[PDB]
Amino acid sequence: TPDVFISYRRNSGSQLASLLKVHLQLHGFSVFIDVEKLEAGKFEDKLIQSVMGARNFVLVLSPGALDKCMQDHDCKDWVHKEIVTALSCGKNIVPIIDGFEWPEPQVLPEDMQAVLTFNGIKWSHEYQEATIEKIIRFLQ
Amino acid sequence: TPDVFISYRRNSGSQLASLLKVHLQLHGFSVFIDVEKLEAGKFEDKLIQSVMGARNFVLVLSPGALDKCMQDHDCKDWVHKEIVTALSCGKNIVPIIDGFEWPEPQVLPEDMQAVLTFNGIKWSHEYQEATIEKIIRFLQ
Ligand SMILES: Cc1c(NC(=O)CCc2ccc(Cl)cc2)n[nH]c1-c1cc[n+]([C@@H]2O[C@H](COP(=O)(O)OP(=O)(O)OC[C@H]3O[C@@H](n4cnc5c(N)ncnc54)[C@H](O)[C@@H]3O)[C@@H](O)[C@H]2O)cc1
Ligand SMILES: Cc1c(NC(=O)CCc2ccc(Cl)cc2)n[nH]c1-c1cc[n+]([C@@H]2O[C@H](COP(=O)(O)OP(=O)(O)OC[C@H]3O[C@@H](n4cnc5c(N)ncnc54)[C@H](O)[C@@H]3O)[C@@H](O)[C@H]2O)cc1
Repeated sequence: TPDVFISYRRNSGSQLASLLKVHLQLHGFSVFIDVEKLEAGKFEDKLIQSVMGARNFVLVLSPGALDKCMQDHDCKDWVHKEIVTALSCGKNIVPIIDGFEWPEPQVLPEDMQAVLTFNGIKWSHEYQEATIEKIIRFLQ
Repeated sequence: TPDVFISYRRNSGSQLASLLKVHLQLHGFSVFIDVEKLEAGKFEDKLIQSVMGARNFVLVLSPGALDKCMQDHDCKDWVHKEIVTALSCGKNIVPIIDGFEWPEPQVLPEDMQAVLTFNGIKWSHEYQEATIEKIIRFLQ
């Protein structure tokens, strides 16, 4: 059971999500990210089980990363699904903000508007070491 | 004197360039990237001398990364200037392609069209360790 689940938007946050995985592994955390740990079988249940199993939920907020979550009333978007799973399990949610415009809560589905109540970390290209140390402080 | 210079477009490839720095340092290379090794003084001379001092020139080709190079015939764009320096010095140029559309040569200034003659590496999100291993094989 990894200590850290990394949720991210494929087409915009893959590089930062991967950078985060490397840094957190180097500091001794067990990390789940799909390209490394999602293996064979029905991925829907493995993803949900993996979020449920991780103490920390690191949410990579790249530009536009929650755009497809909006209007997703049927919970078809996988970032939406992962966030709701983390909220539902009371996980330690750690948003990582990288050029992301904060949405007004009204625009998000009701089942994930609570994501905006968690203290986020601003990714700093210029002070990446310090950003990483802050993330590690946020982790349980 | 760093062995690897990382040239990248700030607004599109800073995360990949950073991920490349972490991996290359872990495998024991001395890396130059501006946010970690460009310090006090006139940056113009320091950048050119840093390109000169590094045997390997790793060019991060993120989407649109060479757009500001086009029609920059007075060589005022800094990615353009770094590529021209590496070409002039006969450096081991290693392009890393991350969703980059290959330009045709005539849209680039004359002094950097030769960058298309160098064998590039495709960045694979799914096989990142294997991508890193190939980059290391390309390094000198
Ligand atoms: C959904 C999924 C699949 N499915 C298949 O294996 C089908 C194989 C199959 C094909 C044909 C047949 Cl006859 C039978 C079987 N496996 N694992 C995942 C998955 C894993 C993790 N999360 C998490 O959700 C957030 C990302 O959210 P997103 O940004 O939305 O990610 P996606 O865009 O969904 O793409 C994610 C990956 O699926 C690929 N993909 C998606 N659609 C297409 C498409 N139309 N054409 C080509 N490739 C596509 C994409 O290239 C990426 O390799 C993160 O937190 C993740 O941890 C989401 C999805
Ligand atoms: C050019 C430069 C500066 N200059 C200053 O220190 C001025 C300080 C000063 C200010 C006011 C006063 Cl009274 C007196 C002094 N130091 N080091 C660099 C630099 C270093 C390395 N490379 C390489 O070239 C490729 C990237 O190419 P690019 O993507 O084009 O890079 P840039 O877009 O130019 O931004 C790169 C960084 O400069 C910042 N920046 C640029 N313009 C502005 C702007 N209008 N407003 C606010 N910040 C700006 C940006 O926020 C980034 O922190 C890579 O290979 C790099 O190794 C390029 C540039």
